[PDB]
Amino acid sequence: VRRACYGVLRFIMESGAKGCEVVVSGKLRGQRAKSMKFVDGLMIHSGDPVNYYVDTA
Amino acid sequence: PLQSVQVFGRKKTATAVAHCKRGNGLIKVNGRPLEMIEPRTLQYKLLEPVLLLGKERFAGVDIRVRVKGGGHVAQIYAIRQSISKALVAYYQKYVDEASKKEIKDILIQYDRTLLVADPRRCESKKFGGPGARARYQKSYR
Amino acid sequence: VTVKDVNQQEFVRALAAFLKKSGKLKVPEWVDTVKLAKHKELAPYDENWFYTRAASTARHLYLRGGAGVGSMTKIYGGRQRNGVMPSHFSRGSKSVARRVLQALEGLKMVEKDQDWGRKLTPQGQRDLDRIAGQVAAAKKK
Amino acid sequence: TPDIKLFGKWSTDDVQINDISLQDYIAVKEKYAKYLPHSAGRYAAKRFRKAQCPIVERLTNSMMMHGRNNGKKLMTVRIVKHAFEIIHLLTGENPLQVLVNAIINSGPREDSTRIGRAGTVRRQAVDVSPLRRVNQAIWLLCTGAREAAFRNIKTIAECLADELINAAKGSSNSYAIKKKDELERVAKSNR
Amino acid sequence: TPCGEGSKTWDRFQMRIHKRLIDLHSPSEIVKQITSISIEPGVEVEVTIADA
Amino acid sequence: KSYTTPKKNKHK
Amino acid sequence: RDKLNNLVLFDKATYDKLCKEVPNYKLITPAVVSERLKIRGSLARAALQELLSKGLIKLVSKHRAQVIYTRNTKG
Amino acid sequence: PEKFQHILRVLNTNIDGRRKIAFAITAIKGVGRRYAHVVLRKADIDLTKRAGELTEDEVERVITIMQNPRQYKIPDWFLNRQKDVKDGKYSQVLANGLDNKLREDLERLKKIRAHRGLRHFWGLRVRGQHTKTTGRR
Amino acid sequence: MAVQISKKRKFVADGIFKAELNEFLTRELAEDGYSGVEVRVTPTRTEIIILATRTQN
Amino acid sequence: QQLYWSHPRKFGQGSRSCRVCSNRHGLIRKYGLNMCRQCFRQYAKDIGFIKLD
Amino acid sequence: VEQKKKRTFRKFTYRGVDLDQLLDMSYEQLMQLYSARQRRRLSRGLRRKQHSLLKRLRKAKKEAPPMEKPEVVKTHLRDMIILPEMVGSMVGVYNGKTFNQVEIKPEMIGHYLGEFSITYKPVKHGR
RNA sequence: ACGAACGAGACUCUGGCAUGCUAACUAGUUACGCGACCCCCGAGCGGUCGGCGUCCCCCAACUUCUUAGAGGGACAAGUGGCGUUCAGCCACCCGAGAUUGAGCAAUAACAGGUCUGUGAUGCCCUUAGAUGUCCGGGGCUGCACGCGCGCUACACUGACUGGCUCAGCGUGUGCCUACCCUACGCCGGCAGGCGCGGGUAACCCGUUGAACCCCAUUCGUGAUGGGGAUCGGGGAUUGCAAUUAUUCCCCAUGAACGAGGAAUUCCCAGUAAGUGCGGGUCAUAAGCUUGCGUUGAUUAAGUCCCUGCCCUUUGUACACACCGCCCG
Ligand SMILES: [Zn+2]
Repeated sequence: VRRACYGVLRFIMESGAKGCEVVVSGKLRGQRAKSMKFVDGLMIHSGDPVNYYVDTA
Repeated sequence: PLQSVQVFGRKKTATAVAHCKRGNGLIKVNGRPLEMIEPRTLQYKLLEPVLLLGKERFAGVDIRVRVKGGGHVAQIYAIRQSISKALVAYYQKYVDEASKKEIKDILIQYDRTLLVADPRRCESKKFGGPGARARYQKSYR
Repeated sequence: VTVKDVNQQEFVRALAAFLKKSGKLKVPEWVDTVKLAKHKELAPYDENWFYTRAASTARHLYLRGGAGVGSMTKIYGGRQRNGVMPSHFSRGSKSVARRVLQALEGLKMVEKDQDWGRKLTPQGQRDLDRIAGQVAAAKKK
Repeated sequence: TPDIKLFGKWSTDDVQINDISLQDYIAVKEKYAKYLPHSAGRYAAKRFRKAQCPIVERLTNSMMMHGRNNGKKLMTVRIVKHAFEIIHLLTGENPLQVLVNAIINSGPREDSTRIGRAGTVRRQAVDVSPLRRVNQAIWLLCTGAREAAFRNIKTIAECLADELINAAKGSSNSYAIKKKDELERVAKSNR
Repeated sequence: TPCGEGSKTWDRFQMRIHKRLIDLHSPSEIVKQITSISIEPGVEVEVTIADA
Repeated sequence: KSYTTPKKNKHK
Repeated sequence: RDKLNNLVLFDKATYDKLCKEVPNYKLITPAVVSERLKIRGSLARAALQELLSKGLIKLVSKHRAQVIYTRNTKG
Repeated sequence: PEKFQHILRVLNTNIDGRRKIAFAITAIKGVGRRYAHVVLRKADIDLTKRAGELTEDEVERVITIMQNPRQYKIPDWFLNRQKDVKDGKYSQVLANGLDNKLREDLERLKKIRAHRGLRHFWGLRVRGQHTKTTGRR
Repeated sequence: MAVQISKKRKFVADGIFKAELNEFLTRELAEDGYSGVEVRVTPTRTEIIILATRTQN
Repeated sequence: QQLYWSHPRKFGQGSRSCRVCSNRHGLIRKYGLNMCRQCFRQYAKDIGFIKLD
Repeated sequence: VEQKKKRTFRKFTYRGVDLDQLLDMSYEQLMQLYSARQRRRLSRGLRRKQHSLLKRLRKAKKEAPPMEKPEVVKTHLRDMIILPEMVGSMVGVYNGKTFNQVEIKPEMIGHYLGEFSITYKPVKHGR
């Protein structure tokens, strides 16, 4: 997942970006919960322009 | 035209539109008699300006008002704003400045509260509270 | 004068006087056992009820012609206290006002409005507007 | 600013000060006068404009406390002018000046706060600000007018007019006029 | 609240809709001819003698 | 549903 | 309950005192009668209307809360 | 007026001289304000007056008017007892005929074991009457 | 729809179909990349433009 | 069959199904959707309803 | 209730007609005698659920000698106006869980079976 | 330290200064042609003044008002005071003077809740005597107590009947398959029976001819006509079916209650409260939700003293952090 999310980041920065945040959840071993998160750039959170200025998925 | 004035006025939401008209001098609110909105306690209310703006300036006016909305005294300030709103342009635009001078001053000589009413209104209920600001009580065990 | 310039209440009271003494207006079918818009849980007490109620339906027809049960019982009604319940509105006596309209439509002081209803006759207008000037020139409250 | 100041039953000027220490808080000529008072509480801007808010408007707006009774406001003002008329009839002279002097004579003087010297809750007396004084007088005479027409026969206006009679024109004849001595003697011994 | 709640919550869902109406006295065809500039944005265009 | 231990004869 | 015993119906001696004593002040009200002398309120209404019949007083107020009847040196 | 009468003797039942004619005739078994006004209108007896000075002439009139409504037909839906469980007829009942009839109906239910006739064995309100912590006086 | 209803429920039906087809196409045709769709309604027409990284799907 | 079907379904609140999850714990027919609000907050960006209060 | 002056003269004259003329009566007067709720149940029919019963009711009354009682007919249901001919029977209703036998009394007729047979089965209590 | 963001300001809605802008025969108007109908209505019983939700057929007309697009307010802007005139703050003239409230939506995570919104979902489980399935009756609503969320009040500013004084919220005809918003007269009292009709909605209800403020009226401080249940006797009304009253209506039953001691919430402004009305559930439908809306109040412009965020100094055996270790 990490070496694939690095690729996601690499491809979006190839096509030119200003900030992104990719978060994955789930246990990568056993019984105790884990999640991981990647962030860079500018990523506005509040206000209205999130939905139409980052194309969340 | 150039001979009468038909413009609006209102309290928070109760809206009247008053038309001062050249003629013999008559007053009519709602297309009904002046006092006879009949709060039957505020019989005193809507003749304070009528007897303090100039009985002479209540000699040529044929007031007809078209009204709707809200509550009773709210509509009373609707008409009380509307009639002044019409007569002020009745005096300034069509007519000279000396005729204006008396009633423009009598505006605040009663009160400035009439040219524009409250910038206030009741607003949306906010949930978790039974009104606009209160809150539903916080219980325990 | 116009029937607006008389007091609204005394207009209908003396309308009931005129029609009562003329005896034509429907005399009661049962005086105190009428529930009268069962939001009025109690009863009407004096046999001068139908005179006033029919007179007032006539006056509301003057206010606007061609009315009906749904649109007159709405204003005739009011508030009720509902024991162990809150207050809703469900207008009551329908045939009382219907019999009002019948007892005057056979009397040709209220006439058929277009496509439905009970509209106004020149005869009803003239009679009520004479009684208006009568009452207005007499004393008032 | 009118050519004559009248109620349709008696005059509206001829209001003065009795105990100067309350000047500019009892208000009768702020900027106008009316046929009969009515307001939203528009003077709610600060403490000062409600300090110098008119007295007749003050009492007429204040007399609606016990909940749903501001939900009957026209008839309540009918009551207030009724009570002023009852004073005018029983005791004669103009009820507004008499209520002015009655508020004066039934104003408190001092209030004692809770500052424990070594831990035990004591009291300490500070001079009542004249505005709080006049408001205690009016807004405890209103409390008395409710306690009367609640547990008596007399109606609201009759109770209020009796209180405005016997406040300035009688001693120990008001719930307010006993609150007054209670507060002042508390202030004395609790200095 | 999907299902995880501790208190009362009430969201809202609001929309923007409209009905905007021209009213012209021409035959059924010259209106077709004069009108070709409304099918550039997305707004449902319905031309009828009487109401649609 | 079929809370019961008998559903006597579903057999044809 | 512990009641004022305001006399409940029309009363001979009180009827005389009402008829020739009451319309004399500048304040009159059925409750005023029922707490100055002893009477029920509608009873005071009836004796007050009996004195109004002669017309020994000038009115000031007219309300459901109360009405005020004031002295004209008549009574 | 000057008191014609005092404490009265009605239907073999004593009443309130405290309230007026109608609103003290409501102090009778089977009567209300509504029944009081209706019966007095049917009997043509005064309202503006009071029962404490109302004459036993116009008390016995009223008694004989309420006792047998069918002679005057105050409408039967206005007449409490109706379409009952045995030998149905139409009339109104008052002083202790109500106790007699409510009694008899109650023994019918008590003997027959209806749900209400058993919740009077359980001492509660027939319906719907939550009673877990709620509504027990 | 076939019952000639008001503009309220008509616009609502339009949105109901946008919804009822979005996840259909996403969970049907995602044997490729997936970007989105865009619908619009014109006189005697209704055109839907599908947008994805394989024109051939 | 003499035992199988005798019930046309025209009653109550769960008569007509939520289209997406069809879970019957309370449904609604304001605009004929008959679909949960836990469903509608997920698909109203495609229905047309988007919060702007 | 009711003492018919026993040893003679059955008399359950509800609403003002007699039982010895009401056992052999007609649905019109029966409906105008039954209360508004019974009438309201009857103004949509006593459908097959009770026809399939009444046939067995008559079968039982004929087969079992009147010097005995007719057989116990069991209803899965709880709501039924006691008709004129089912005076004097013994019938076991289903309360939803258990068969409870109910004795037709001549002073039941004109109500619903689910009031004579209830289902909040008498609770045991505690503190 | 510099050059950087996200969270705040920004991103929107709502209410408010708009007497100037933009036009709707599917909206209103209509000021104009009291013209056609109307009364003489009135002093007068005439000229005319007053009132018609009365119409004009429409190929007259405009958006004062009217639903509102853009144009455009407001930024301590000026100045009277303070600072260091730094970023700003109180006030007044221009008045809308900042900021009307509603929204929008972080990083670490709790192991708080979501598998009984799901075919979101891994294990194992039920797998023909089912936890899959259609159905019938009962149960989710049984009462000796405790608690909270709660509607109605404890009556005189009670309030009873009758008049007339006064809207916007929104849904509104078959659906993803069964029942859409209204009005007229004929009957019984209301409930309730009857059929003709407006409408896919500025067309139509509805100029929502909305209540509590209003007033006439009353007996009379009297568990009192109140606060008004309980239960009795019926009437209709949907439904395959209301029986432990699901709802509606009456006669009538007439009760527990006198502003409540144990703890605590809420709001300092069209805001509390009083509060009729809408909308979600439906074959039945609100004391709930959450909005519309009115009549609109007591004092308050300070302070962390009580419960509480953030800051700095700063001790710590605490590293799941004071509900922690901990000692005889
Ligand atoms: Zn769903």
